[PDB]
Amino acid sequence: LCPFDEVFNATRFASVYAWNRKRISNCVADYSVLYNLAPFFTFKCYGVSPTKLNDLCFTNVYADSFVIRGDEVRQIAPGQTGNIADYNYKLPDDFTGCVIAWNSNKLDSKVSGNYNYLYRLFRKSNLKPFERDISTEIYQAGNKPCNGVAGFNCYFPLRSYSFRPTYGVGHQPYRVVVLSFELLHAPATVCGPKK
Amino acid sequence: EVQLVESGGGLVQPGRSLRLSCAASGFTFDDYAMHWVRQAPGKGLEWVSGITWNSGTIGYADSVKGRFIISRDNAKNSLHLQMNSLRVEDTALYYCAKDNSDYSGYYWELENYGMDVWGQGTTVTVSSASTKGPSVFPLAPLVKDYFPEPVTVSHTFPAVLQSSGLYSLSSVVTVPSS
Amino acid sequence: QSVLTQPPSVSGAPGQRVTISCTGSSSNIGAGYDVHWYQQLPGTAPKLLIYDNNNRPSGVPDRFSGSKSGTSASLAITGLQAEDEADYYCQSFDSSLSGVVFGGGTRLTVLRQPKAAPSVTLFPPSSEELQANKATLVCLISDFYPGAVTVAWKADSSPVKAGVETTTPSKQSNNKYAASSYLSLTPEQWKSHKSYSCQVTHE
Ligand SMILES: *[C@@H]1O[C@H](CO)[C@@H](O)[C@H](O)[C@H]1NC(C)=O
Repeated sequence: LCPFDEVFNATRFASVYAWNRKRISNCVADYSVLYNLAPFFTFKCYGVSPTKLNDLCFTNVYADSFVIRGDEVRQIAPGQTGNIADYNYKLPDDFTGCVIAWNSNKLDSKVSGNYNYLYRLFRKSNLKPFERDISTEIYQAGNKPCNGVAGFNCYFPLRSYSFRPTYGVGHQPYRVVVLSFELLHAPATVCGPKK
Repeated sequence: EVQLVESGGGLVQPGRSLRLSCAASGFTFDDYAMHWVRQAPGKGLEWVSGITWNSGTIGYADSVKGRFIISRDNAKNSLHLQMNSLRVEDTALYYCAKDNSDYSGYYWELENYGMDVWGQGTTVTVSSASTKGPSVFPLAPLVKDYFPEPVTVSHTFPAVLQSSGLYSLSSVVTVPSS
Repeated sequence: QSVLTQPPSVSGAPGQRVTISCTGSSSNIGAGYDVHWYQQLPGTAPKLLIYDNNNRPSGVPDRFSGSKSGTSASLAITGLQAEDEADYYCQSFDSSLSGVVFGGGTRLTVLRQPKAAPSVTLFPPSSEELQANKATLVCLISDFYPGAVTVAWKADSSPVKAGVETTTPSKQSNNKYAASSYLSLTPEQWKSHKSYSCQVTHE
């Protein structure tokens, strides 16, 4: 029985720049448990029908989890632009899979956790699909070398969401789980109960 | 056998930056929370930060919040700590440490963190101080403000590391008073 | 200061039973988080000694035990052996800070001999150092046992915490302990106030 519960119901979630990836393999996947009672639950699939998942079989499945702003839940989709799509988490234009998200204001908006969720704001190039940049090197904005310290035209690349419960929904923290269904010319190891 | 080897320490001046790393060996890295714990010379253990099995930052010691950044890399079995705007009181031995429990944890449960395996520490020193000679004064029956250590005297006490980041110690002879 | 509170020093003779207390708050121990205990030697990395409030890691003898109640936890050592001399740290989680929290640490001395007493010798500022920029009073502490010593200065029966630095207890070539305390002043301060005192507190 695949460990979706651990993934979706983790106590903490990763920052978007250091998004987590969990291989799901050699297991039976009850996709009917993919739900919760958080306020703005979304479940969006691309090139695949979620009503067929439990009659489908895959080589492997990956669950990518992270937290972003509500504003940005739209950037987690094929062919999107913006800070998150460009510098933090990128799906390919050809993406097949599902993006599951929900409002997590009740957990991720405490002051004590103000630095727990970060995002990359400056970067030399855009990330290719499914790349992860967890580097913390000063970003040279211009001509002069930075010599390891932040200053004029030299920025620390990561900024903090600093979530607060009093903010508008669009600024509140949302937990996101991205499911990629790998399909190789190899034996299936992840099947729904019906298959 | 579990092995945790810190690296990235060294001497650094206030305001500069440093990235520590910990190579994890001998266990399923991504089943466990990882922790950074630091210990200033002759003081107690202070938790710096920690990160869950799914790369979820737990928190930060309020003395480093905003300046340090934890991150893990589950493909390279690695733990990291970016340290920015280093202060003198950030000087310490920094331990990597594996969490005792492989329990996944869920949001409606109380977290439980404890570290069953520790690495040896990478030393981090934050100091403004260049080499400086001592200026000594009446001593036996004071060698002050020097760097680096050691200093020779021919009962000589171990030195204090002062505000200046420079050392000071005293030797004393107890002699017949005639 | 640590959020969990621990006695700086405990001591007993071989064979006796000693305990170490660890008190917390509504936020951490009284909130229901487990409490863990660690054991460290000078120059050594820590070692897990008790987890989940009363479980002994394999290889920790049954003469260590742990308990947690309300806002407090306690480590008990019943057959005290010279080997047990080490620093012990309790540890828990604090939901107010969303972080792991360590206690201040406890120096446990297994008494070999009766307590020794500190010899304290204070020195004024030197004449040729008041001719220079500064003034520094030296208070050197030798031959005490156990190795727990708190130094406090007083300027005209008043507390002083502006300019002092104290050393950690060092072993001698003897198995007794030493410590230095240095109080920095200006030549003004040294005659502005009248009489300075070095106060040493030991077991
Ligand atoms: C998350 O836990 C709740 C239990 O309240 C359960 O109903 C839900 O289905 C869990 N999620 C998964 C994916 O198993």
